[PDB]
Amino acid sequence: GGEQGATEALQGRVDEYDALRADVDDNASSIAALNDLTVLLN
Amino acid sequence: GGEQGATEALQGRVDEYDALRADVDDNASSIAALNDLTVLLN
Repeated sequence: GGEQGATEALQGRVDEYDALRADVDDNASSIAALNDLTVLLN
Repeated sequence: GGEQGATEALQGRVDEYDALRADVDDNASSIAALNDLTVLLN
């Protein structure tokens, strides 16, 4: 454990590197669901 | 630190497992925002 504790210790300090808010999104984009009934009745 | 260094060393080797580009997306899908004005004026 000279070889073991020493060894065990990180075998042969994890440092998370993280990432990013992958979700971009844009749904809103005046979803056609507004002017689809403009003048349903002409 | 026989118990301490040995101990300290990873107490009792972090290996990140990562994930995936969760964002699937499809927005484009000919967003109705193209043929919503086909013949607004009949």
